Amino acid sequence: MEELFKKHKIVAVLRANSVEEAKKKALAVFLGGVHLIEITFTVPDADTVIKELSFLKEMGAIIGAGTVTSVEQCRKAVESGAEFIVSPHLDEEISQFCKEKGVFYMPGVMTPTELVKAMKLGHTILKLFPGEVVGPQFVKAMKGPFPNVKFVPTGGVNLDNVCEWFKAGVLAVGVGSALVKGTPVEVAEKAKAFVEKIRGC
Amino acid sequence: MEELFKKHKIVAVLRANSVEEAKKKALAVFLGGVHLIEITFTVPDADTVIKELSFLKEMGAIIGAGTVTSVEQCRKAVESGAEFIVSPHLDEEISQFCKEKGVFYMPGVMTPTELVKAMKLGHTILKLFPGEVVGPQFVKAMKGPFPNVKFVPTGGVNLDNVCEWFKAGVLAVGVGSALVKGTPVEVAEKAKAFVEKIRGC
Amino acid sequence: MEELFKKHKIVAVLRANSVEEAKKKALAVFLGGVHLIEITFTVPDADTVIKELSFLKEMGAIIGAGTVTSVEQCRKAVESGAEFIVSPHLDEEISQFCKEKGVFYMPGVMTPTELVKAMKLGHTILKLFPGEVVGPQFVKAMKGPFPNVKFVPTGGVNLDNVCEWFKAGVLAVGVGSALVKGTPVEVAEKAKAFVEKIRGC
Amino acid sequence: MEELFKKHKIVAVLRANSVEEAKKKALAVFLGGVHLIEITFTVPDADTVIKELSFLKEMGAIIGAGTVTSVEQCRKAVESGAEFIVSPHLDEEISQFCKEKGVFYMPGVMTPTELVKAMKLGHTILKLFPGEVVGPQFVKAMKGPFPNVKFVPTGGVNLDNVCEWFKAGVLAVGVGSALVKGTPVEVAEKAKAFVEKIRGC
Repeated sequence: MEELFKKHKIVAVLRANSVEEAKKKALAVFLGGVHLIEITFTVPDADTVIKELSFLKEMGAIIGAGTVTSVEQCRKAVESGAEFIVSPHLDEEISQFCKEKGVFYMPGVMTPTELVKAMKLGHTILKLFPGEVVGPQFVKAMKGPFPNVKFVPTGGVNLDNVCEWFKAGVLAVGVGSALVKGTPVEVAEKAKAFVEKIRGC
Repeated sequence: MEELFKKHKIVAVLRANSVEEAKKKALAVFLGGVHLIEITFTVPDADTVIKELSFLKEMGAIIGAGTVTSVEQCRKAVESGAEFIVSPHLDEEISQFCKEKGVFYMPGVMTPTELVKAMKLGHTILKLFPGEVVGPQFVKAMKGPFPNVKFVPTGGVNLDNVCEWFKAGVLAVGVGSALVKGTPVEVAEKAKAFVEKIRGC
Repeated sequence: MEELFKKHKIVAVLRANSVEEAKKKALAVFLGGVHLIEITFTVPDADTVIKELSFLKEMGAIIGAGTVTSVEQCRKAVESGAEFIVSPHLDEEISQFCKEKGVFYMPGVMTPTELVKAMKLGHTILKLFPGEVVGPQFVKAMKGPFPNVKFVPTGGVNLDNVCEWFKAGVLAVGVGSALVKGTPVEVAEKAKAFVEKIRGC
Repeated sequence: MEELFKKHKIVAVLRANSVEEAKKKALAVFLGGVHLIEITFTVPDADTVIKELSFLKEMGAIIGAGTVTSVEQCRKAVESGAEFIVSPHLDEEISQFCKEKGVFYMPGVMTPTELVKAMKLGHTILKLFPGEVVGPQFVKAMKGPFPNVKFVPTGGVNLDNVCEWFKAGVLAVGVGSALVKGTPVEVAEKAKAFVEKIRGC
């Protein structure tokens, strides 16, 4: 919550077509050292997944919602104990709800107009969605006008350019394809590799 | 109309400085196998071109307007028999008019905020304008959050990356520079080459 | 003011952490041939810098504000004699104020929706912020639908791609990193090199 | 003023045929590290140049008159804010005026008789005009009889013999040809080179 991102520096975008696979991959990413977990609403019955994955919170894993394009999804997420509200949106009706309920909300911005709209809405952290399209040059160029804004470029991140994002000055990263593809053992091994690589640079 | 795009898979962006050249290039692209035709309003007297090019509709060619940045252009297009309303806009006043009149309207979106605004407005198909700037990675990255959205990346498409767009999962493509540059014989030959290349992959 | 850009073809983005360094770098860029100067509000006491740098106006140097994300910054800039109001914004409340006070205002746009919104607001010149992310292909692709729009791609410009922007058809360029980094002698030498390179192509 | 010479160790003899060129070369020499500036009255409207170049005083540049062969030029210089009165003269009517008004006055002496006349007039600092004709041997030979006299040999100084003057024991140097010839960028570069060379030895 503007402090755990600087420590863990990793957010997991788990996208599964089944509930059991989603749980087995959340366990896999956690055992790899990925403490922060984000549950995409594209997973069938994401609210059920979040509610029944509450056992992982005690061991030091922070789980939250993802891709919240409606206020009903936001309410189902907050009522399920989710500690993040992540959307590709810049919804004014969801940010206000999150501020009223005191839950963390990071919006997805791709243009300076969206950036300044979110800044005026009260948010400092932002989601750089997409990440590969804008590239590492976006954060470097935007550091000037708004040095206080911290970016989490989820999407299009792998072992090749994971260190470039942190060199450019991003607070944390979000991996959804490289981290959450393959068998649970492979997923855990790749999460451990990502954590070690980020700790190296 | 959400069905012919899956079949023809090609939309022609005809940009001519004269009416006669526009007609001669529309005939050229049709004879190359390009059934779907889109008339840009930048052409002088585009409404006249659309009205007088009605003979091509009988032989199996679907013609429509392009670059409709005003509601007066939309009304002139629909009154001229145009079956498409294509804009780089995300105009709320034009989408509502098209829904009221029951004509197809595909908006141009470049950011996730525009994408979700168009989705909430009622549109599933979208125009990826520009295409070369975003690149083939945009559709691949965006397939996750919104799998139902189908993209038509008009702009910056040639024989080199025409198959990459379809591999990434785009419904159709829009070519305006490679297809509609040169003599009418060359234009027809390039349209045939594009059709054959797309049929190959 | 839609005429001096075609002549000077260079705008200097001066970003300094101190007032004296800002003045010493504005003098350096001017002596390099950079007549147009833009003062970023990120510099501490930018209004004081603009007010006390009025001696440079007599010798043929046009100075203006930059990164104006509020109307109070706009009023402080216009009251300080600044001849430009430059923002990464597309603020409707700042454009109207500039039109009322008759001062030049160039907004920053990155998407076609922002482009058409600014065009409908009454602006023809635009700031292509960021520049390196969009690349030289953006202006070439966008020349079609809106040939009347003139672009000033500030950001991500160096000696390697300075001629490519002008070949693509941009009215002027804005350099803030290559031009305004180093000692004042080095800054003046690099400004002279930029001016000579642009005059060459 | 008998203290800043020991620190800056450089005086700039700016000789320009136009006011704007004089200002552009004063800025160039300042940006090269030449804090002390001397304006020759041979420049057309030298009083106007001195009066309108008052903005440079705030940033740490000390400007003064030069070649003051009349008391009217002295009064125009002091009324214009000039902090030096430099003449090839040994005028008794100008030294008395400078003493009465409390402004610094360094006379130009070439012979021991002129040296002792100036010493009896009350001046310790002296201008060794010309410098190349007398050579570095003059100061070395004259150090004996009058060790308290400090010399500023303006004229005939370049990078070849700049260190020889300081080795011989001169307080400061005055460069008018090597420093103030060429483009403003070249002038600033040569001023920086002179400053670095003097700091080296």
